[PDB]
Amino acid sequence: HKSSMVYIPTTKEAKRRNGGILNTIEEVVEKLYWTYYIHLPFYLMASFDSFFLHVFFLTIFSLSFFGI
Amino acid sequence: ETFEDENDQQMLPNMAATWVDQRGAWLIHIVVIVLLRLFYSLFGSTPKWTWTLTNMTYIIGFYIMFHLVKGTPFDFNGGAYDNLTMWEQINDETLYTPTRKFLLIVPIVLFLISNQYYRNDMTLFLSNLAVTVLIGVVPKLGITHRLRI
Amino acid sequence: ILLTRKSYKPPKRPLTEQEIDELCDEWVPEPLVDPSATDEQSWRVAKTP
Repeated sequence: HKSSMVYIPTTKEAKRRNGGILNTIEEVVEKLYWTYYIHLPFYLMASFDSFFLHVFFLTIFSLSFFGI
Repeated sequence: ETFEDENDQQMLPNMAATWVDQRGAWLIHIVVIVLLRLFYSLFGSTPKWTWTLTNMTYIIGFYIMFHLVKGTPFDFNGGAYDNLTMWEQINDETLYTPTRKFLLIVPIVLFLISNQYYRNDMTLFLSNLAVTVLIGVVPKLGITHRLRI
Repeated sequence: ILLTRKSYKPPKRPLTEQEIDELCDEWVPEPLVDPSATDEQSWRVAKTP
């Protein structure tokens, strides 16, 4: 019972079709970036406020590290 | 207000003054305070300046949010609240509820904690006590309800 | 002192002249006596020696 629907494979399947540890490092970096990005309201700011808030947080972390 | 206005007000829960009773609505006022301390300390000045800045900014922000704007930020029925601030709409105009008690207690404890550091300066001590008393508890009394100057 | 209050509600504004007048004109009292059952009971009066 075939229909006119085009299916899209899960990312796991895409990697399996496309086949050491450096990629694992890159993906955990991506994971961390995803957490940081989604738990803050970046999807609702055009570009300027988002850029400004990024600089803001980066400055906070830099100053905290320098002090401690 | 008259019968129709009260019916419009009572016909629907006020979405702009009901979240204050939900989960986490109390710990947020304490959490926004601990962040101001870590930011004004990051400025890098002497303790008394950091503490007075913290107390001042919290009180001013709280006032400008809960006391300055009148009405609902969206359409209610025909507005039905076109001349009431957010503080007066808490708990459908019932005074001295636990929420109102907590929001009264917060600035006093803020001053008590901050006092120990800038206590040795008369000007800072006077300014902080003046701003606390005159921009905190006073608008939140039961005698200043619906009082326009 | 603040922590020891009772959590009341603001007092309702009282009525005024015209409200009272229209309410009073809206009120209707019953008659002194009840004239409904008088006629089917007056045989007592009519049959007294």
